[PDB]
Amino acid sequence: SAAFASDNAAPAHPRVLEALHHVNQGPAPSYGDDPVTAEAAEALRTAFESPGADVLFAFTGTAANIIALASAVRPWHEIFCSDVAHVLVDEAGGPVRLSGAQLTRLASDDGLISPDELERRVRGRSAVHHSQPRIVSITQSTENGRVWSATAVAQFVDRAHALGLLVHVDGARIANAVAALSISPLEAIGDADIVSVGGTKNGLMFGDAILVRRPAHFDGIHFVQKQIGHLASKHRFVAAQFAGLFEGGLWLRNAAHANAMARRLSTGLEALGLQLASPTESNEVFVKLDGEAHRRLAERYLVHQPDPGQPVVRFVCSWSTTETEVDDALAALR
Amino acid sequence: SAAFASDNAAPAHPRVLEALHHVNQGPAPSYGDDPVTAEAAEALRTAFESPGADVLFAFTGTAANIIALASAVRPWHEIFCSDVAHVLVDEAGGPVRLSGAQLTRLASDDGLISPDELERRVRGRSAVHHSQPRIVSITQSTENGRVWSATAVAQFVDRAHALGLLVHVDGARIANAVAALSISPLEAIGDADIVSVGGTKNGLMFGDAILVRRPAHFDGIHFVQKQIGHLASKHRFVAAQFAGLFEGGLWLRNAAHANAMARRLSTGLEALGLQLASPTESNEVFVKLDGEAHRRLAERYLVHQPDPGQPVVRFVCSWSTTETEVDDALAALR
Amino acid sequence: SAAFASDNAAPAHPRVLEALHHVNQGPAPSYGDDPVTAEAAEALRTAFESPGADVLFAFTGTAANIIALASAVRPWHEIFCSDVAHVLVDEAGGPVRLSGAQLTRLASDDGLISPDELERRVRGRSAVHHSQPRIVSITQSTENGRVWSATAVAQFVDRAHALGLLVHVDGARIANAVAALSISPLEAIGDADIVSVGGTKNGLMFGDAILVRRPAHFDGIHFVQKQIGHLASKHRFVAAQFAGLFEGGLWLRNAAHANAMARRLSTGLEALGLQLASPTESNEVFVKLDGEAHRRLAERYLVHQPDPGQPVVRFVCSWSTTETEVDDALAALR
Amino acid sequence: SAAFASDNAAPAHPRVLEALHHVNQGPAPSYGDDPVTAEAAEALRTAFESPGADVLFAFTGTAANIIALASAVRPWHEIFCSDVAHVLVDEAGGPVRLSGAQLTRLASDDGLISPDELERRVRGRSAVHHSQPRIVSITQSTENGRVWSATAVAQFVDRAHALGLLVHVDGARIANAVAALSISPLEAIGDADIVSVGGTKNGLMFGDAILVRRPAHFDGIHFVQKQIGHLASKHRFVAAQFAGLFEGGLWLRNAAHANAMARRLSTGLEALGLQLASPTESNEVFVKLDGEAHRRLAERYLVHQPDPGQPVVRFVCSWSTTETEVDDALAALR
Repeated sequence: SAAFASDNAAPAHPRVLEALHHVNQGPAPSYGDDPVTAEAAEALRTAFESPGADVLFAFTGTAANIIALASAVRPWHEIFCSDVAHVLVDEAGGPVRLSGAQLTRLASDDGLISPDELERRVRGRSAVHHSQPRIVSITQSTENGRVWSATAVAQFVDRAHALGLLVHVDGARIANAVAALSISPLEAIGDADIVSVGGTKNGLMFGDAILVRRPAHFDGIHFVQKQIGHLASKHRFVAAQFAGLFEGGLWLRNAAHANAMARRLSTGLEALGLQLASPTESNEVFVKLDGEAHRRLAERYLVHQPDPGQPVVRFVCSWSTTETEVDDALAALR
Repeated sequence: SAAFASDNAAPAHPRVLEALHHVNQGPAPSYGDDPVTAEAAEALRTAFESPGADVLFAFTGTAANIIALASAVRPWHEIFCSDVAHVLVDEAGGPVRLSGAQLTRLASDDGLISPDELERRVRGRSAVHHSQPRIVSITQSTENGRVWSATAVAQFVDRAHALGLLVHVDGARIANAVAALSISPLEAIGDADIVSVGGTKNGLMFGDAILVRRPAHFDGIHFVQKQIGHLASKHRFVAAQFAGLFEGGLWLRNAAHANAMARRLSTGLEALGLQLASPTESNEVFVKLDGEAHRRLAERYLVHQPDPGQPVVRFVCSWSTTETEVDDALAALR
Repeated sequence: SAAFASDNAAPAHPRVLEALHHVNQGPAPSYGDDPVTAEAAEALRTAFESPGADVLFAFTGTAANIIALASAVRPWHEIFCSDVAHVLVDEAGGPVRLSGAQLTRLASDDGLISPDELERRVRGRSAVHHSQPRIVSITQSTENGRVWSATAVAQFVDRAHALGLLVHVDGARIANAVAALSISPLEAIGDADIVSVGGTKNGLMFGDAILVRRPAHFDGIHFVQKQIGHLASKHRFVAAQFAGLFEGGLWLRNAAHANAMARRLSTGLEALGLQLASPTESNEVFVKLDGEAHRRLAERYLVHQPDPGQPVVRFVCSWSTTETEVDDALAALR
Repeated sequence: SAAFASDNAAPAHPRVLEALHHVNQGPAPSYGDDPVTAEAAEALRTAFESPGADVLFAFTGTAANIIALASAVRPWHEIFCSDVAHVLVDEAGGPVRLSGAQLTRLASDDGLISPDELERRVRGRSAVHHSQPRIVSITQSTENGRVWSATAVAQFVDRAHALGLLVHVDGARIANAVAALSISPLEAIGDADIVSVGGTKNGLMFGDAILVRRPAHFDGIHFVQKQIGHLASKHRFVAAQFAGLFEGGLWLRNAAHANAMARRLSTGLEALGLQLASPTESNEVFVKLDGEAHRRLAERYLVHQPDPGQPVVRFVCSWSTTETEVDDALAALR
């Protein structure tokens, strides 16, 4: 079963399909010049309290990240990210291929990067022989299931800005961080210049948006989107998914349920005597499992081992995860 | 009204939305490792009588073309296309950016390229100082609304193959060519090596497939797809659309209706005394209209002028175009 | 014999070797941070009466062209050139690979492009779906041995600027144009924004400079130079070559001699009854030769056939070409 | 004074100028189709006891590295290097920009990488979502002035080969490693697949070669060289430099002298009570200096500080360094 393989193993929320049906009549001008796209863009700007932002819509989170970062840099610039960042490990090098720029990893505590580590790797890089530090990407919630605190994300973004850098937030799971912290979306991303806003993992069929809070720094981003095939002609159907998910606060209720199920699973794993590899602050559970328990669990449940050198497996819960599924996975581990 | 702006102005066929609902239950392994993807791939292999083909699915036709062409070449190779090709004029240079290779236009008659024109531009290019001819892209039906005959597409592909070149077919509107010619899909592509198979324009919500008839020549195509963000995690939803549209020949009924409405419009405007710029062989009608007549028509219908140096406007008919819409367009053109 | 293969088949001028010896003592700060580089940069600025220009030095004419054009554009821009341009046909697509941008050929008369042809191919290209016209490259003297007149080059540059475009001049053979026209270097380039200044073909050992007349439009050009390996550590030796060749106008005397030998050859060929393919306005002679005569000439002289479909061969004369070599070639053609 | 800024601050050896003069007569076929290029290539193959190798010549060491690595990979592959590698820190990201591939740093001891560290970072990287490990670059002697022992380089290359990876050696200072170890050049590179062979730093004017020991793995390398402007038309002059430097062991005498001066300087610094940051095994001396002493030395000697966060400065000795220069630097530090 793929019930815990990823939150992208989940189906789509019925309200998303309903939104697709609602816009499925009559002709519509293509490529985003339609009222549904305008409505969805305004919904995202309002949610993040960023009335001056531009909003683009891509089909995957990989695409959202590549478009944001490649529009931020020239090839002789330098991009920074954590040592567990999706852009670094799970996009087959897409960001580097499109940007032409080096992607420099930073030591992190489960994705949480110290401002001092960034400062150390940016210092003294002004010669023509050096890639030029330009933008740092962080992830919220992180790829190891942690959440940046309101204070920590504000301090990191402010410190990066003081160094003359831009900040990108990979919010493929931003809804899970917002629900976990009970703060505003804007507080959860901390004055970032650009944000990949995840939809796919939170109940869409597909779709990951780009909130460009400071458009002056990303000139040409719409051309970059076009050049990699992510400007949809039938754009009403990507936009309608976001409208349906954000209608009435549904997106944060979806993420809160995913988080609650992850908490149930994590508590159950600890009750079995197992050790968490990372604290369950979001909708992802990382647990230490020996080889045979892993292979026995794998006969019933598909789970990811993010690091081949560490006996740690990952469970991910979604908007559609049930208490019965959690308890059945735990029974499988016993 | 956008009723004739493009076939991508049309909504999605009801069977497509039904297919989305049918696969929207339970968790599913992601990134194409699911039975619906396997079913859709087999539907495409069967339609094109290509049992040895691999099948990939991208979100747009631009993406399909970029993935096919960039996977065929190294940066020092040379790609050829017609002087009206979508890859040349309407993808913001995406194919060139991703492949790293020069894209060389060939003189054509409404997209129909002579084999001799290709051969002339391929001759004598073997020195280290020259981009190395590798693949030619043709479009079926063409961007100017013409269809390559079965004989013509076979001679062109045969000439390219005799010269050692690969052939890509941009079949964004392959269903319209097949319906117009009443030949098999394989006959309509003439032994080509790779084909972008259009879905969006023929009634899907999103989705354009890549039929790789000779996989040995496109090593790494799956990495190219991943690197530009076109490997969907919830792949069951792109696949379900293709399975539904190809079930029982629906795709060709959609295209036949679009072609028939184009016939009604084309013959009707000729009856008005207006003149065609190109023969209506598919679902696109190109009509000579001066600037003032165009501005008067633009008050009721959005239509594109593909060439700013030519007083020619384009109407496109779709699976959902009605006789009432065609006749109202004729009343506006009168 | 390679006497007429190219002007880059010639040796290096004695003054160039003397200049290399002159700077070959003691340690010197690297990467251009030395007085010889400053002296050479000033010599080039003075020759082209461009006191506000920046000057870079690269190792080949291909490199000079790539650095200039790639620094001018983003990947979604569009570069224009003539249908015989070196950047198009003889750099294995280097400019396209490094810039990421489409290179669009323009019909020309032996490299001389009409302003109207540029204007036609730039019109109406403002949509997100289109590569964005940015810079046109012309060649002076052209790859077919013609010279842009002072009036023609000024008018072409003025039209390109009125269209919002930049202009690059590939002056791999700028010295020959200047000597042929008896005008100033600045008049021969017509207020262009960036110029590749040829040294190699006019008697250097290696070296081709970039005169950046409007640096604001080429931000990052020094990083582009560094990134492709064309920032010499021992920069005193590239600079010394240029200083020696330009001292006292030697560069123009070298080119005038090359042009005079080309005229001797061209008129002698016409006296033999042969027909020129292009008028000999510079140091290159293009002559029609049947297959029979060509395969003979090839046993005694290496000559280039630029177009495989046309019975045309090219002779190139250099600063070191002698009247005896010219007359012996003419005697071989009897 | 630039006496210790770098070995590329040194002038050119007299034998190099003699070689340039010797080949400077008559016309010569261009782009490497001359006997001097053949002679130089044979000299390099003989020095490295690699009769099956192909040999290319570029103008800089940055270019040599970029051409070797970019020809080894497709964009979805992964390149590895040490955390102090020139390709990583001092080429403005050129290798990444050309290859399109991620460049992954490995923890090292002054550039000496443990085989286990490579193996750890290569493990489990087979999914479509991952950059695909392909080639590791090591440097000999290293950027921190250390030499790989014969045993260590052989074990590292064998370990890499068993993992299915290629090995590139940046031998910008290979002559210094060979002289320090008193082993053969081939033993000093340990069966590597491709080697950048430094000439510039060992007394040439310009020029750094590529020894392609296994050409089957670098298909298209000559096109890559052409595309970044590093195929010299007047190729006889780069080839003549290499032939002159390698005749009769001159290159190793130059390197042995540079190493001897580095030893004099290093022993002198230790005698002053100063502390080395790295052991002086080659021609580079890395010494800890507090701010006061560094500021006084910088008024008198130009020296590099490789890490802005460490109070460590670098002296480099060359073929032309004299005992007087070393002793005066030591006296200045007093």
